[PDB]
This record gives sequence, C-alpha cells and structure tokens, in this order.
Amino acid sequence: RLYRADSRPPDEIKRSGGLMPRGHNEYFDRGTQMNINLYDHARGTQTGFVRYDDGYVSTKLSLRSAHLAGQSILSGYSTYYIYVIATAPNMFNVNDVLGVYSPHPYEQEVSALGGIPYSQIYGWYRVNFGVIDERLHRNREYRDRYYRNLNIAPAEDGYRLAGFPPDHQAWREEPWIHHAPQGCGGDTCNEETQNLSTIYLREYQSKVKRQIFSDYQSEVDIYNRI
Amino acid sequence: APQTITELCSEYRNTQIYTINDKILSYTESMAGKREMVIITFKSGETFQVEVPGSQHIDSQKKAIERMKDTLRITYLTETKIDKLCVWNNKTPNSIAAISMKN
Amino acid sequence: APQTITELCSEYRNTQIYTINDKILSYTESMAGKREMVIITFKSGETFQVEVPGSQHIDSQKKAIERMKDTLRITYLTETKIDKLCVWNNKTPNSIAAISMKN
Amino acid sequence: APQTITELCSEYRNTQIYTINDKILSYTESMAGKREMVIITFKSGETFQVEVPGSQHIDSQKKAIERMKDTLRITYLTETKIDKLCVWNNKTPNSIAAISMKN
Amino acid sequence: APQTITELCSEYRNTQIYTINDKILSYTESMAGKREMVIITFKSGETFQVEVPGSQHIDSQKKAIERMKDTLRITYLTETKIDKLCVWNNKTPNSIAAISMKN
Amino acid sequence: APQTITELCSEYRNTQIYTINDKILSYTESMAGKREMVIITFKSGETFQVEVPGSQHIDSQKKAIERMKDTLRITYLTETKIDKLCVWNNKTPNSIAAISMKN
Ligand SMILES: OC[C@H]1O[C@@H](O[C@H]2[C@H](O)[C@@H](O)[C@H](O)O[C@@H]2CO)[C@H](O)[C@@H](O)[C@H]1O
Ligand SMILES: OC[C@H]1O[C@@H](O[C@H]2[C@H](O)[C@@H](O)[C@H](O)O[C@@H]2CO)[C@H](O)[C@@H](O)[C@H]1O
Ligand SMILES: OC[C@H]1O[C@@H](O[C@H]2[C@H](O)[C@@H](O)[C@H](O)O[C@@H]2CO)[C@H](O)[C@@H](O)[C@H]1O
Ligand SMILES: OC[C@H]1O[C@@H](O[C@H]2[C@H](O)[C@@H](O)[C@H](O)O[C@@H]2CO)[C@H](O)[C@@H](O)[C@H]1O
Ligand SMILES: OC[C@H]1O[C@@H](O[C@H]2[C@H](O)[C@@H](O)[C@H](O)O[C@@H]2CO)[C@H](O)[C@@H](O)[C@H]1O
Repeated sequence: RLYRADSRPPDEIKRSGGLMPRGHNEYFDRGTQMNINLYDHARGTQTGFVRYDDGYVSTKLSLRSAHLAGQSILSGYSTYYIYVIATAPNMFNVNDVLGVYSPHPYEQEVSALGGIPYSQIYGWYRVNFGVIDERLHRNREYRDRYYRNLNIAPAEDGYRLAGFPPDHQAWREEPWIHHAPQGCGGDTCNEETQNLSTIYLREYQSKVKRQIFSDYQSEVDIYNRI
Repeated sequence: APQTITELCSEYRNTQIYTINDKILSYTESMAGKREMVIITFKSGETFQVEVPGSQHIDSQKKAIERMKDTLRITYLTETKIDKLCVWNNKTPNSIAAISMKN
Repeated sequence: APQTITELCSEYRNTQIYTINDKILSYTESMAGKREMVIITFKSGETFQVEVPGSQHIDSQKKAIERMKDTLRITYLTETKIDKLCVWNNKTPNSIAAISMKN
Repeated sequence: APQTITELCSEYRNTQIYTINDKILSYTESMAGKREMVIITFKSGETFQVEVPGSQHIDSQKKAIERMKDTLRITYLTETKIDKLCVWNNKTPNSIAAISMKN
Repeated sequence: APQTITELCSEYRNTQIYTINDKILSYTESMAGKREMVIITFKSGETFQVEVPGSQHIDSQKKAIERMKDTLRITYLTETKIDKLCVWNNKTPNSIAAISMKN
Repeated sequence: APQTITELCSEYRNTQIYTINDKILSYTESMAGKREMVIITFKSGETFQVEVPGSQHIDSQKKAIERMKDTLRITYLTETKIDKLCVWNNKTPNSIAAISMKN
C-alpha cells in the first residue's frame, strides 16, 4: 500500500475519477493533455499540495511518512485525508528510475504516471487538526480481484521515461544509455519523452476501462433478437 | 457502402447531421404501452429519441432499433463522448438514425 | 412524442412520478413459477416492482419489460443514481413504467 | 405482489431462505448436453445450482432461468455481496428460486 | 478447425490479413433502413465495415454478425487493441470476417 | 446434479480436465461462413475452441454455446483467471464443455 496526504476530499476525488496531477480535471480527459516528465516532477515542490506536478502524483511508502509530509505542507487545515493506495504498474519508485540524480532521495517517493484512478484507492483516514482518526474508511469501488496481485512497475520500464534533458550526462551512462529516447544523449528528446509517457499512460488507462466499463456490458439473447 | 456517418446520412430524405461532441446529460427509458422508447438529452438543450417500432420500419431495422438502445445506455453510463448524430428531423424530438464516436 | 419522463408519465391513468435522486439499496430477482419479477427498494423504504408479464401487457411491451430488468440490474451493481420513476400506483408494490437518470 | 424475498419464498413448497451475506467463491458454467447449467459455491461450504431447463419449468420460467445465470456471472465478476437466496431444497445441490442483494 | 486467424482467413476466397495492432479510432453505428451496419476506422487511415445482412450470408452467419457488432462496440469503448483482422477485399470498405486481440 | 466441474466432466466420453489457473492470452472471433466460432489461447501454449453448432449438438445446447462465447469474451476483457476447463479432446483445437473460475 502507498499513502498520500491530500486536502482534496473523497467526493471530489470521486468526481475527478481519481487523484489527479496539477491541472488535470478528469482522469480520462484527453483534451487538456498534460505534460509528463519524471525528472521535472520529482524536483518541483508545491505549497498546499504534496508533489503532484508534471503528470505524476506522488505517494509515500508508509502512513507515518505520509503523515509527516502532510503536517509540514497541510499544517493549517482543520481537516485533510491520507489515501491508502494499491500498488500497480502505473507507479514508479523515483529513487530507482532517476538513480543518483534523484533530487530528494531521503523522501523515498513512489509516483503514479497520469494520476491514480479511483478504483485503485483502497480507502482513507481523515485527519482532524493534524491528528489522524485511526478509523480506515474503505472505498466501495476498489477492485480487489484486479489490484490484489499487482505491483509497482520495475525500474527497467521507467528508464526510458526518466525525462532527463538531452545533454544530461545520465543519457551517456548505464543504465539510461540503453533506454534513451530518440534524440537524447534539440527539443526532439523532450518531445519524445512526452510521446512515450503518453503512450504508457494510454495503455494503462485502457486496462482500467477494461475493468470499470465491463460492469456495464449487458449480454443479448441473439437467437431471440435474430 | 458509405464510409462515414455524413456520407451515410446523405442517402436519406429528412435527415440532418448534428455535431454534438459531448456526453449524454440524461437518459430516459420507458416500457409504458405504445411509448416503448428511449430519450436522451445534452447540456446544449438538444433532445433526441429512438422511436417506438412501427410501420415506418422495415423488418431489418427491428433488430437495429434494439442495438441502438443498447448502445445509448452503455454510452450514457460510461460518459463516452458522442461525435455526431444523423437524425430524421420530421419527428419531435428528432429521431436517431446513426451515431458516431471518436477517441 | 414526449420529451421528458414527466410528460410521458402524464399520458397514462393511474401513474405518479417519484423523485428518487439516489442509488438502489436492494435488488431482488425471482425465477419462481408465476412470479418471475424484479423488486428494488431504496433507503427511503420505497419499494417498486417490474411486473410479471401478463395480459395487461401488449406484445410490444414484452421486449421493453426485459430491457427494464437489464437496466435495473446494471444500475444496482454500479451504484448509478436514479433521478425519477414513473409508476403505476394501482399495484403493490407500485409498478415501474419509466426511469430516468442524470449527469 | 410480494415485497421481499422472504414473502416470495414463503409462497412455495420445499423452499428455504439462506442468509449468505458474502460474495461468490467459485462459478462453474457448462454447455455439455443435458448439463447446461450454472453452479456456484461460497466460502462457508454451500453449493447451489440453476437447473437445466425441464418439465418442471413453465414457459414463463425459460426466460427467467437465462436471466438468473446472467445475474450470477456478472455478480461473480464484480464480487458483489449476495444477501439472501430462496432455494428449493428437494434438489441436490439446492436449486435457486430467487436471489437478493443489498447496499 | 483452424487454430489461428491467419489459418482461418486462408480458407476463404478474396480475403486478406491486416496487422493493425491498434485501438479503434472511430465507431459508427446505423439503424437506417437497408444500412443497418457498423463502420470502424483506425488512425492508420483504414476503414472497415460489418456488412448489412444479405444473401451472401448463410443462415448460421446471422447470429455471428450480431455478435461481431457487440464485440466491436465494447472493444471501442474500452480502447482495447485489435491485433489482426481477416477481411474480404472485394467490398468497399473491406468487410470484416474475423478479429483477434491479445494481452 | 453434479456438484463440481470434475464430477460433471467425467460423465462424458472423450473429455479431459485442464487446470489453467491463468487469464486468456488471445481471443479470436469469427463470423465467416461455416466457421462461426471463438478460439482462445493461454500463455502456456494451449489453444481451445467453442465449436460451430452442428449435428453433434442437441437443441438445448444451441443457447449454451452462445452463453459460453459471451463468457469467454468478458473474461478475456476483464483479465479474469480461469481455474479449470473440461474439454472434449477428440477435436482440434480441443473443444470447451465447461469452465470454472474462483478467486
Ligand atoms: O425508418 C425510420 C424512419 O422512417 C421514415 O419513413 C420513411 C420510411 O422509412 C420509408 O420506408 C418510406 O418509404 O418512406 C418514409 C418517409 O415517407 C420516417 O420519415 C422517419 O421519421 C423515421 O421514422
Ligand atoms: O402496461 C402495464 C400496466 O397495465 C395497466 O393496465 C392497463 C393495460 O396496460 C391496458 O392495455 C388496458 O387497456 O388498461 C389496463 C387498465 O387496468 C395496469 O393498470 C398497470 O398497473 C400495469 O400493469
Ligand atoms: O419451477 C422449478 C421448481 O419446480 C418444482 O416442480 C413443481 C412444478 O414446477 C409444478 O408444475 C408442479 O405442479 O409441482 C412441482 C412440485 O412442486 C421442483 O420440485 C423444484 O425443485 C423446482 O425444480
Ligand atoms: O459471407 C460474407 C461474404 O460473402 C462473400 O460471398 C461469397 C459467399 O459467401 C458464398 O456463399 C458464395 O458461394 O460465393 C461468394 C463469392 O462469389 C462475399 O463476396 C464477401 O464479400 C462477403 O460478403
Ligand atoms: O456436444 C458436443 C460434443 O459432441 C460429441 O459428439 C456426440 C454428442 O455429444 C452426442 O449427441 C452423441 O454421443 O453423438 C455425437 C456425435 O454425433 C463430440 O464428439 C464432442 O467432440 C463434442 O462435439
């Protein structure tokens, strides 16, 4: 399970289809297409929000760490939540993919590319005046069977998504060298990171639609209709 | 055969294409006698219907009327964007003849 | 043709509109002889049924009754909000004639 | 008509109500000749079937039998909790007459 | 029987395999008389149809044409990639004979 | 009636149980004449078919065949693990008689 302190409440998260990155209204919105880059995301800090810019939403490896971060950033909120999230291949360990270039190593964040769909959120705790209400509220729409057996995406699948700039030494070394986008290590490098990141996201989103939209499939009596 | 909804729409009299490019706002289904139909609306104000089967329908359209109602229900429930609608405009609300969606 | 559920509901004798604006609380389906029906209830305690097909049903209603039961099962399983119901209030539980959903 | 599964169940002989309150553990479907049926089990050890259509089923039940198997498949896939089952106990495994689900 | 779509495709005259490996870009469904069909297109620029039922279709194909249409709708809605298509190339747009998906 | 897929399987000749415990890797559907069928394969290499309705099928099997293809399409889409399959092994690819799923 991964954890994230967030001032955005359960019904809003539900309206949005999940915990979205900065400036992404709905999870399946293709119109207001976001910029995705792991390196950029991992460096940019936010005020009033735990890291959620550049197409990724950050999360921590424990409730306590999630809590500590919440206290530092959300200190002036009478109430806020800490969402409990299931592991799945849309999540990347920031330390592993960026390696020795991981800007905030000590924080040990695991980021979700494109946001976190509502069905991947197990539950949440409410935090009142900075104190955690130890009662876990469970999400009714969590897909237990599906997420039961999934895990973070291994680092090898993230190297090509690292997002380092074209002349960044990392593109000339193990193990990023064997995964550098066309034109990395010219804007093209950048434009290629965006292209590959959008592809990975689109494929994951299809997996989610296969789960949630299938609930609405109604079978037909063909012989009776024919 | 035609290759687009616009081209297909053009072969019939009393039709018109509407570019909706939006999801369905409301879905109404009815099993009341002589009103076995579906009605959909959009936030733009437009309202369309799948007509009750009748004499204006050839036998081959009967199975298609049922498919269309299946499609509109799942399209409404999934909040899927509709691109265009080919409708007969000699009916109130306008009657759906074809629908298209694009990703 | 009608353009809304209220407008359709008014064309019949012995009907009434229930504004639900909530998801279904329980769903009951039966295949027991002579009682092949569906019953749904809400948090408000209101209870409704989709009647067993009968002689009060015109042939065109038979396919619409099966569709309504399909729609109710889907709505129940996905916790989809129902906006309004048009029911025949001369039956116990009140019989469903039309359903509408929104947003 | 009956308003709850318990009322409905009481109208038949050799029936019993089982309070399950759990999701289906396993789902089995067969298209083998003379064994076209569905079998479900629960973690507590209970096993039930939807019977192969036969002489004991009237015309109106034929369709409801097909609907019940559709309901059990989708209920299994979505991991939906089943509240109660009304079953005929004069068959092994016990045969499903009605199903109830809540929340 | 054939074990792959390629093997099955080669058993017919005027067919050919297209390797798409991509999700459906647009979905078009029509219930208009004599044009009860579905048309799909891919980003590649290719357009395919499921033909209006006719005399070139044997009785056993009627149930399969309907199923194919249900399959294409759900594949479109879920953005599931189609791997290969076996199509009849003597029709415009090319007519779908079989479809395969992977992963 | 049988209580498990293994009991049911053993009631027929030329059958065999396969323990899969994996999801469907590929799904092939065909509407081509005399080849109206579905073919599935697993990562382990096995390939199975739902055969074309024929003289070896009793009438009650006509509808069960359609249900099985529906089940195979939806379990492939949802990536649901299949536990066991009971198949007729006197056919190539082996023919599906029953399927079981558990979680
Ligand atoms: O088919 C639905 C559609 O019917 C039109 O009526 C046509 C009819 O389809 C055609 O067979 C006949 O030859 O001409 C009619 C027009 O005069 C309706 O006009 C249209 O509103 C739909 O209801
Ligand atoms: O259509 C279902 C509905 O029927 C009403 O009865 C009607 C019937 O539909 C109509 O054909 C006849 O002309 O008048 C009947 C008046 O009794 C029931 O009244 C209603 O509760 C439903 O069962
Ligand atoms: O309807 C399924 C149910 O049928 C019972 O058989 C009934 C039969 O349907 C009825 O026509 C007759 O008058 O009485 C029989 C016994 O009550 C089966 O006994 C039961 O197990 C189910 O199969
Ligand atoms: O079945 C759809 C398919 O039919 C072809 O027509 C075949 C026909 O299937 C066969 O029965 C007949 O004997 O030969 C025809 C070829 O001349 C169509 O050509 C093909 O385009 C599809 O429509
Ligand atoms: O039911 C499909 C199954 O049929 C077997 O063939 C049998 C059939 O089961 C029964 O009617 C009788 O024994 O004769 C049939 C042969 O005409 C097939 O062998 C098996 O492969 C399946 O196809």
